[PDB]
Amino acid sequence: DVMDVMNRLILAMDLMNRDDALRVTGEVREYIDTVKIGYPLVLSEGMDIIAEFRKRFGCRIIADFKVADIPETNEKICRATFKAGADAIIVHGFPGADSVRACLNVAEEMGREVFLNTEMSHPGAEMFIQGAADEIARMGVDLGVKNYVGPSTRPERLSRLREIIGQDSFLISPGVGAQGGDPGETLRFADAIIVGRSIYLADNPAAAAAGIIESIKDLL
Amino acid sequence: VMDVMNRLILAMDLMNRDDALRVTGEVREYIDTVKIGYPLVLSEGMDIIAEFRKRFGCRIIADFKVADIPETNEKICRATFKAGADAIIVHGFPGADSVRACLNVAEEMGREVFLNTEMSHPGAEMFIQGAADEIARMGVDLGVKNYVGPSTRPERLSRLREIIGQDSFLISPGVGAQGGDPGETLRFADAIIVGRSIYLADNPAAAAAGIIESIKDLL
Ligand SMILES: O=c1cnn([C@@H]2O[C@H](COP(=O)(O)O)[C@@H](O)[C@H]2O)c(=O)[nH]1
Ligand SMILES: O=c1cnn([C@@H]2O[C@H](COP(=O)(O)O)[C@@H](O)[C@H]2O)c(=O)[nH]1
Repeated sequence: DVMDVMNRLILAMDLMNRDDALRVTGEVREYIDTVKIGYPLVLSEGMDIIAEFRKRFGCRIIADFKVADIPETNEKICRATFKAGADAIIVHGFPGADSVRACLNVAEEMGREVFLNTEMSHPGAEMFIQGAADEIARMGVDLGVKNYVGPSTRPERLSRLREIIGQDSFLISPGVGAQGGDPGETLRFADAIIVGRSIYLADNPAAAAAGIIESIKDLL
Repeated sequence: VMDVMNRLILAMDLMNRDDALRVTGEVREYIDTVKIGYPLVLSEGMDIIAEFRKRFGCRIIADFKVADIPETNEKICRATFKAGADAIIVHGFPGADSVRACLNVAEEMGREVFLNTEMSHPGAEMFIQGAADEIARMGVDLGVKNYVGPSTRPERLSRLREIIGQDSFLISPGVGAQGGDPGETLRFADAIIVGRSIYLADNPAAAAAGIIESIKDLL
């Protein structure tokens, strides 16, 4: 019983202008039904943008807020985020189990999902995150987390994450395209890929999305 | 370093504009520095920063625990400074590139970065504590001048002060509701952050005045 992402492709909509964000999302709407919205767009245009996306596209919204505070603050962040209409929120595991549990509680209260970020995809992740990543994944399993995020840029690490969480858990993966990750290789392990700049900075975002999907058509 | 009145920073985590403004107004004679985080910002919008600047003579620290990849961190910092925040708080666990991205924007934009080195809640023991000394040392190497460390662990706060040196600026949450003591915390931190002990009080002004009275010899 997991999220069903059209074409295994999640748009990372990190444009910071409302008109551009709506236009570009509109251009690729035939290809997706899931949009990841983060702080670049929300802090520039307000949390009301989430409801607007739902009104215009009916798409699922994952709030990529990298939640990383103490439990009582995490609870408030999740509540405000779900009140705005997000279907799911992404939370860091590095701050520990109590901080993750706070998010799980609010998600269960409001009919939403928590995604646990286990290993980030950028070079700096090697310094502290990578050494904790397997343990963070096991912590997710212990807590009953069913949704995870891991790195397209390190398919061996993404594979290990998939091993830890099992085939039943849901796994999404950013770092495809601009950061160097490959769509098809990433989908060997992840249920869905997250793609931002490769699509939203493209001269023709629709063609960019279509091209990515063409490259993975055998993977559905 | 920023000159924090009474060594006391209000953590304004009420989620309703009217309540947040009322409480902040009530304690304005005691503070000139307010920490605004996502509970309030996600409820009322980034224009809440503008509103606080208009209503109060307060510096604004945006406690956004910035914790993304460098390119996204840059965007978050730009949006936050554009809205009028004096400073932003960032995490170090995502690594040096992620911190450097924030520092670069702050330098370009004439604002400040605070690095959170060790959080004050129990879960911090699992992963954060073991990385904290290195995160602090990384901050020093990167040129970070402003830091956050935990009131709830005096021994850890003392070690973090040692690492960053006496010239760095250190603020510390976990005072009051989380169990930290104002006076003991100020042995090491330049200023204490206080939220619920003030903002949930029947009389927030009396609560702030009481905390200040308890540390008067340190002012
Ligand atoms: O470990 C990571 C790496 N990137 N991202 C996010 O995924 C998107 C990647 O976008 P991109 O395709 O433009 O690189 C951005 O929103 C970035 O913050 C994560 O959530 N986790
Ligand atoms: O390690 C920590 C612990 N708490 N906080 C923040 O400081 C405030 C503590 O508020 P309190 O006095 O109500 O506990 C809240 O905004 C919390 O998110 C931090 O930034 N870092």
